[PDB]
Amino acid sequence: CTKIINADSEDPKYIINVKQFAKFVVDLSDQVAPTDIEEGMRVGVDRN
Amino acid sequence: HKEIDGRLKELREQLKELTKQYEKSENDLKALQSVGQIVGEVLKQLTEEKFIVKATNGPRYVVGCRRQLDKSKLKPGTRVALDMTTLTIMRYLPREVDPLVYNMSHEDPGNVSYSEIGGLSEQIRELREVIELPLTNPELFQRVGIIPPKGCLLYGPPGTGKTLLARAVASQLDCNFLKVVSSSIVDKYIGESARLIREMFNYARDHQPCIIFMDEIDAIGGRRFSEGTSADREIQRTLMELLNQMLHRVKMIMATNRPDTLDPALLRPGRLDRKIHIDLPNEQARLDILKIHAGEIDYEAIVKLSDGFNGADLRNVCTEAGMFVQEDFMKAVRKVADSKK
Amino acid sequence: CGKTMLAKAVAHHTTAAFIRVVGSEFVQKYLGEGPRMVRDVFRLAKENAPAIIFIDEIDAIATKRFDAQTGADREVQRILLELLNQMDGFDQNVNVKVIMATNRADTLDPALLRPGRLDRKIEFPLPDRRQKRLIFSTITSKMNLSEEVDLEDYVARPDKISGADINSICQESGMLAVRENRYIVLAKDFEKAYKTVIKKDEQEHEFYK
Amino acid sequence: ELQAMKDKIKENSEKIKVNKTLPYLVSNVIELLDVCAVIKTSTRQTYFLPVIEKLKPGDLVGVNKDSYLILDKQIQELVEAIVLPMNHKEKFENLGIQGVLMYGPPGTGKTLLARACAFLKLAGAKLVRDAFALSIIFIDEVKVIA
Amino acid sequence: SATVDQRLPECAKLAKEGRLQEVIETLLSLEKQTRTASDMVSTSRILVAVVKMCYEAKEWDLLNENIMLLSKRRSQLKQAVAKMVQQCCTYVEEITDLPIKLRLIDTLRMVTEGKIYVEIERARLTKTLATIKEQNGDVKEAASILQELQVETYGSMEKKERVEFILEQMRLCLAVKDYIRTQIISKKINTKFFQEENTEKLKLKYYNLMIQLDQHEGSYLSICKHYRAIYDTPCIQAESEKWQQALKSVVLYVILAPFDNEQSDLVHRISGDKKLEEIPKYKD
Ligand SMILES: Nc1ncnc2c1ncn2[C@@H]1O[C@H](COP(=O)(O)OP(=O)(O)OP(=O)(O)O)[C@@H](O)[C@H]1O
Ligand SMILES: Nc1ncnc2c1ncn2[C@@H]1O[C@H](COP(=O)(O)OP(=O)(O)O)[C@@H](O)[C@H]1O
Repeated sequence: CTKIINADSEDPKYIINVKQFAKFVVDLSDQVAPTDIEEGMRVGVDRN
Repeated sequence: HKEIDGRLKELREQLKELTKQYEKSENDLKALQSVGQIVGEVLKQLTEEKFIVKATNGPRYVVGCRRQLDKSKLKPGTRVALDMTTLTIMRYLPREVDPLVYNMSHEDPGNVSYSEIGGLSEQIRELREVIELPLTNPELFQRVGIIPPKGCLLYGPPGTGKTLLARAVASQLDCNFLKVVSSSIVDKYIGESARLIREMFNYARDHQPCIIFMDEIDAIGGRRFSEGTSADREIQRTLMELLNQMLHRVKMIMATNRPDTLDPALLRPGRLDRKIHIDLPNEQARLDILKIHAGEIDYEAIVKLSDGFNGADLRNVCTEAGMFVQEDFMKAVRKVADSKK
Repeated sequence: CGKTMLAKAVAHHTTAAFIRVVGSEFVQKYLGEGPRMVRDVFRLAKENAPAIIFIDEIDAIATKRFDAQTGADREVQRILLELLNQMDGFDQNVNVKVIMATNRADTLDPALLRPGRLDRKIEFPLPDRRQKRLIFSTITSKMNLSEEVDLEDYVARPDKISGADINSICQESGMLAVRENRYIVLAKDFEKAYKTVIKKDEQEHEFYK
Repeated sequence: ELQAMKDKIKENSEKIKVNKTLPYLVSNVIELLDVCAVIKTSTRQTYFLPVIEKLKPGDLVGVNKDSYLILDKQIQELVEAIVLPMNHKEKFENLGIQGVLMYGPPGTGKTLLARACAFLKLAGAKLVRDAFALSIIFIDEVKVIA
Repeated sequence: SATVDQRLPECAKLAKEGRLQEVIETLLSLEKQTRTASDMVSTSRILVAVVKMCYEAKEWDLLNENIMLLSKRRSQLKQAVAKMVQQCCTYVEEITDLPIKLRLIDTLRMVTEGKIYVEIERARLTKTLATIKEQNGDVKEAASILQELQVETYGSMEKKERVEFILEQMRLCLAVKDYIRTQIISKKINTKFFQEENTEKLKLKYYNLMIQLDQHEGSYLSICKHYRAIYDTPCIQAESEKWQQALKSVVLYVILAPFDNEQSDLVHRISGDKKLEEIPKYKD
């Protein structure tokens, strides 16, 4: 992850930098808290 | 009743807000039913319907051209917007713009009347003639029998006024101006400078008329000597590219503080027609320079002992006098001359 | 002296294909791109049809091949060697006639001056009296002219005026007449133009003489 | 008709929701033309868009994955030349008038004084232009100080 | 100063009763002292006063000498010279005996043989001299004299004085029938500026000269366009004859113009204008 775009309070809209492939934006979901999920470190993006 | 009229007013205001929202909705409709194309560049006009187009940062296809397009307009190097699915030439697109040329041309604030060039009325005559007259009213040249001139040297001491002299004509013509600090053309690569010059002249040949003003031709303008260093030979190559590329309605102004270094070929009358020698102001011109920079007794008294130099020294006179009347102007010129020396 | 114009002539009088390139175009920033471009030019010309490659300004690449003790000059030398090898190498060409123009024929490499690659070595000297007369006639054509003009004086007056500056003489005489509000140029108008083109440098520190 | 218009607000909202499936792509907004945009997707492709609107030519923008749509004397003098013009700009212009290099041996405190005045503290013409683009600016090698 | 302007009246009186050279000499000395002191106001006032004294006098062969000398004296101030020439021309314009006033006009011309600060006054004096000469039963040389001003470089105050200079150049060139020069000057002029508030007599005149030039040349479509601009000019649309003459000329020159795409287009536009007066002649 590269940024959380301030998390916009709700709707965090994180930014991801899938290596050698692309950079995208994501909501993630299914985790406990939008902030304790992650700030700037490795993460596992779902396929589709 | 007035209450019903006010109800009508609020109804109309609500309908106007909803009209703004109708604009938003049609924007959304266009977005939904629009899809982006693929940017590429033609490489060869194959059979009338087949065009070999190279998708930039990708492969090269053979594609078809849709109905409403100018096959004649479509030429090698032209940008094109192919369709994503059927890879058909949806429509052409203007040639690429280099970042350097973009910063060079599209950002050029020029607004100065000839009245703001106090002296140099003659040099104005020659410049304005060579640049403007072939552009506006070329039938004069056609009737005379002479081919229109292209460019002029416009060399002179460091600040007698060259950038301003070119800016005035550029503003009057309101054509495409392209100003270069030629000392920035130099590059640490081995020909990127020649590439930049070629791209500049292609920019000019595209949108015409166009005035190309190159300052400090001393660099990128030196006599070629046999066995200089690698950098010197690269600079000579950049000169040589400029010389050869240097065709229609693209007039040219140079600006330099030295004609000695200039290559004889670069000074050839076929490349630089008129060699103007704007010179440090003489008291006669200096007086009107001060007058125009007045943004008469004091002016004459100042000119009496004025240290005319660099042109901008008189703007310095005026600005310092403001920073501080006849005596105030006189002491301002005293101070600026003392500082300059 | 009118060599690029002679190349422009061919191209308006040649049935064969024409490929005009600039001696400085062959140079490139990336390694090997210059040789690749030279090979591409020659192969394209060979394959298309009877072709004429006008490499104007050849001295940008071809200069004497000295040790060069560096990178960029060695890349330039490789451009030159590729040009030599394509012009006359193992795979001989046919109907790929080549024309190249330079302002300084002394610096060019001695291998790219070899009968078989450059077997003409045409010189374009500054106009003589007779060529000056011919140029003046050709230019003063398509031009209203005063009956009192004596082009013979200008032609005979020994100077170093080239074709380009003769054209400039006529052109600025034309503009002087236009500013003087007249479509028929007088001898005063020429005399002015002739002075302003000769541009005789002076102030030469006199002790040299 | 206002109720039908509200229903059309609803259809617009659901259109936005469906077309805003969040997993977008990010692309440069390189180039900008009109008769539009020429985006450069992060995956090393460049794609034209007729319909996306004042995006900068170079901004990083989201895009649809599929449709691809978007020294007491010295300190006094410096305080003068820096602060007073900023406040009394009109006072300077009253008469009709309109770079400040600082000298000092290594460690004299030029950087310290600039920090005390502070605003941008940038430490070549490219850097010049960018720094003055992004306001007090200090340029070690809008309010200009060098 | 107060002393200067209270001692000037006594010199004026003495000159009025007659002072061939004493008043001139004392005024010259006073001017020398003031100029050395760098008193431009005193210089201007003394010069204007002395020229006025001469003008009140007979001054025949004297005022010209006085002004010429005063101008040729030491490095007088340019503002003082400008004021002197302005007052001189203002007095000159109201004079009779044209053959003799020619001497004073020539004196002004000679003192303004060329100087960046006497340009506009020199231009006006040259125009006046040309007008006088052409009135004096000879314009073949007045046209040439007027065909010297570089008004474009001069840059008069507004686009009125130098535009009038150019229009008078055209008038003299057509009076002498010098059509190449008239046409070149027409190309020099830019017609757009005639679309202004008071550019009515100027525009009518300019178009009239262009029309006469094209009449001599032989074209008809350009003459059609010229009458079209004239008619579109509102003022010629302010009297029955004043506008019907213009419309009739427009129609007749349309007809004279040879058949062509442009000829047909202009015919259609003039026919559809609908203001053809339905006169039983031109409409049909
Ligand atoms: N022999 C000639 N006859 C007529 N005009 C000539 C002649 N030679 C030169 N000119 C004029 O000079 C212009 C420039 O000539 P040209 O570019 O062919 O010269 P060049 O020697 O190749 O120059 P460069 O060394 O600058 O490349 C021509 O367009 C023409 O205007
Ligand atoms: N004749 C003139 N009239 C008014 N200003 C002048 C004149 N000559 C020089 N200047 C002033 O001198 C400055 C010269 O700047 P510039 O033209 O950029 O460099 P250069 O003088 O080397 O061409 C201008 O800012 C201009 O105001």
